[PDB]
Amino acid sequence: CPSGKKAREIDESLIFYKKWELEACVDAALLATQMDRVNAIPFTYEQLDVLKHKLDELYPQGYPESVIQHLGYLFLKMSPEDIRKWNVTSLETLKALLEVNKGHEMSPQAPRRPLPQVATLIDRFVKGRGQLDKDTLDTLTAFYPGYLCSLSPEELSSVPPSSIWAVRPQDLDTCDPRQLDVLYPKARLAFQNMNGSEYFVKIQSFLGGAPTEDLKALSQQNVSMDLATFMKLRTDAVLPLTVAEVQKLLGPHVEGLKAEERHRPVRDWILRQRQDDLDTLGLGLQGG
Amino acid sequence: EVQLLESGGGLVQPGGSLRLSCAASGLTFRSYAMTWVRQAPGKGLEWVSGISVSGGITYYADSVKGRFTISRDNSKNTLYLQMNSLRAEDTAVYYCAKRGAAVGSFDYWGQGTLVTVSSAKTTAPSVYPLAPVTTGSSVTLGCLVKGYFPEPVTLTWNSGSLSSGVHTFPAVLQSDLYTLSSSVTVTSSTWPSQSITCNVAHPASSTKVDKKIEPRG
Amino acid sequence: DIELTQSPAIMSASPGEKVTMTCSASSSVSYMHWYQQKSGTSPKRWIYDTSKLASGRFSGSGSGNSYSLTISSVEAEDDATYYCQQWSKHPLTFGSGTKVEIKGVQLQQSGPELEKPGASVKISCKASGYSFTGYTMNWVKQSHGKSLEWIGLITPYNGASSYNQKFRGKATLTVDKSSSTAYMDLLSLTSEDSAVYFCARGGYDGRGFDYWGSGTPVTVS
Amino acid sequence: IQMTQSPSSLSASVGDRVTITCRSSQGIGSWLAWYQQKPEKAPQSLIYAASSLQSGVPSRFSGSGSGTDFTLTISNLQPEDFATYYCQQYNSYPLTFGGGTKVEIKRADAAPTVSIFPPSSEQLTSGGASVVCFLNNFYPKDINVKWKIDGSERQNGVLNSWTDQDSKDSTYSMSSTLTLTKDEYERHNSYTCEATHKTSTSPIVKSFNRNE
Repeated sequence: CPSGKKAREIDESLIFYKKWELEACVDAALLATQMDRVNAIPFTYEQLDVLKHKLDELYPQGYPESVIQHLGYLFLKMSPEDIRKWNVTSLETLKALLEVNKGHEMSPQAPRRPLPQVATLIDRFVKGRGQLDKDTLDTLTAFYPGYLCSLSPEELSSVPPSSIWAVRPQDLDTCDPRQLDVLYPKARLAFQNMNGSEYFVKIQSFLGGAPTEDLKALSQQNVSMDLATFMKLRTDAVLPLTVAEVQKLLGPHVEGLKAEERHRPVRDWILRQRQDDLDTLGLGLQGG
Repeated sequence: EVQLLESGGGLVQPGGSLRLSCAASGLTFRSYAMTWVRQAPGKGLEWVSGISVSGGITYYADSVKGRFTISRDNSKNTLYLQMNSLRAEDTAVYYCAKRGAAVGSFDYWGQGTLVTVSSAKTTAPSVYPLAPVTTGSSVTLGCLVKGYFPEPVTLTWNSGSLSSGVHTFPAVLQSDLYTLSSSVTVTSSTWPSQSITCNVAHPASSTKVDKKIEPRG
Repeated sequence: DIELTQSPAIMSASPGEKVTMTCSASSSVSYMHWYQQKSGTSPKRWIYDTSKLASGRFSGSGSGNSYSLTISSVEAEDDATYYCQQWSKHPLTFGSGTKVEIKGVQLQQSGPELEKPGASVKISCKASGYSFTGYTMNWVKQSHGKSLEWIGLITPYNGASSYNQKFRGKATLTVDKSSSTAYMDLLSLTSEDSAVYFCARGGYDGRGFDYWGSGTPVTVS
Repeated sequence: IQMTQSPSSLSASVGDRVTITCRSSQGIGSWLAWYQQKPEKAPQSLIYAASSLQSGVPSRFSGSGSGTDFTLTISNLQPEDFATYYCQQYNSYPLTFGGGTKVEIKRADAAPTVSIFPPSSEQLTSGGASVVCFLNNFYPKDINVKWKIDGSERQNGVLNSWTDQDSKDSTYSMSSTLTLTKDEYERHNSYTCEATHKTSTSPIVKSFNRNE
């Protein structure tokens, strides 16, 4: 290290150094304490390679609660072999690592490798936190909302009622009848200290995996349902239902039924009822 | 494809009876429901009645509950409105509509029929020629049509030769009769050199009158 | 701050003569880089790291203050303005320029821009042929009559940007990684700033600006 | 059961977002409709229920709200979208409609073509007398004609008529009529129309004298 080049502290001027000057002049008992600054300081990858090597010498096993906050543009470099032996327990550190992981505008559609080493960090955290917190899911669905319907039936059921609130119906697009049956009650048990219009607003997202016994009970609240929220419904919850029941649900949203006649929960329920019964709907429907 | 022609709309003296028809073309009739809507001439909209797919189940608006009487049929394919003890309020254009759903929208309508009510008898029009008594090269001339009933008079100039320059206004009712007026603006050199006539007909009075615009002093 | 005095102002070396041009420094210096510009076009990497030649009659030598470039056998193809750039303290400064009269990775910028004094403009600089988020992007000012002055730079990935404090507030360096096209935003223009502006990529382990761009002159009236 | 549309009449430019509003007194879930009317011709149907487009309607249209306060939008007007739009409800009997919103085009300002016509010699002799007034081809639609006879004002026995907006030159025109008998036509001599518009502070005057 030359006379006048000994790093007095972290500054702009360090960028006009080289790879070999950094290892001889920079202190390791400094780089830890003051780290937040280096995120604003544009170093070359070659200079960051040396900085990554300088902290390897100080913290060899993992990296404390302290270090991972200002990790920034190194999360990308870090490979699963060392990530395994990490610790977090802070909602803050999370967002930072996920913001920079959102530095992939290469393939806006799944490029045949959507999630590599982030996969690990997540499973690494959920074990650390214990369960899946209300707070926790909010910040996850903010980077990956579709991850909810990209779990296995198991991990879905280890999920308490007070962590359904953080769901809006944007998450439950690519969900099949199996995964919705798991989530359904958890909602009905979460939103049980409630009633009326305040009740329905939230419940609408899941109603695809619900039973006849609670289609009856909905009608007697004079509630309104759309047509898009009828194509969801399970085949076998629909067929016990009378004319007046359907008309006390879809009600105003019914007119455009004619168009969606040859589709899932309709094409059969039409035939099931009487000809006369359908003609009182005055929507031009056949079979009886 | 999907038509509905209203017919039977005439003038009637106050208190007089009259019936309407809407003959449908395009739809399976048995398997939809219908309505009757009237437009307060010029400014407004309002609903009259509704019938069910059965037609035991009728609905009505309070300014006609018991005066006006809906009725329907499959075989002759005709919606029937019986409007009895009429008054001048009722004087409107009635639109026959097909309810797109059972208590839903009105999605399709008819080109529309007018009904008139008035103590006013059929009077032929008086046509008068309007001549100015101005430098900037654009003269303005006019055909005013006064003391006529009912509507319409079909007014043009020179049997549909002079089109750009015309300003026929809406006729407005006073003392039991309408008072239509018209302008026309040609070049200050084109008149009175070329002869200008206004053509004002009233199929009501079978009247076809021609008034030539003389420039007097 | 460190400012460099070149000599001579206008050299007149003959074909078949040994000549030495000097670049004496105010304070003691670490390393040095020499460049070469043909009037109108972009400069090119000639010498770097004191003596280490880039990719065979030229050379470089010195210690502390005294530092000099030397030509062995002068020809009729070595007639250009020669400059000296220092690499020690923030910020980066070039020499005034040594003129030599004989005794007898593509970085495409936007078109030349004209505006009114008291308004703003954005000029662009697109790259392709290398991984864009590992190297930098550097902006320099070639004025009429004066020399090269380094404005600032930016590491695209991180949005991280440093400036020569001379230009903090006149200069706004912005980037979009998707198209790999870096922007400079010059705010409120004067009859002084009517000059040329070059975007350049920094080399491996900060070994000078080995590639320079086209050139977007600016005009203010 | 009330149903209120806002505004009275709206005027905007081709390619500007049009905002029409429909209120009620009592809540009406989503039993509300939207209908387009062409001058003296059939009404067309649009949105059939809150956010539901009728078969064959351009997607530029957009029906929104729920409960009581509703909205109809048109992103980027087109030339065939100028019409009297109507908001209706069907939750309860009776069906109710709104005050309809007359949505017009916008050109720059302009002043009228005031002309006058004292009575035809046929009329003058027959038993009547009408003093006419044509204030043609002006913008906007609002205005202030005012008659004067022998200096003093007259407000009584004045008919008036405006045409709808014109589709070629985008101007409203106006017929005012000062109807009398042969008598007070003779009695008072002078005759005037003071057309006051937005364009001018002090009015455009067309005058004559009976005899001269």
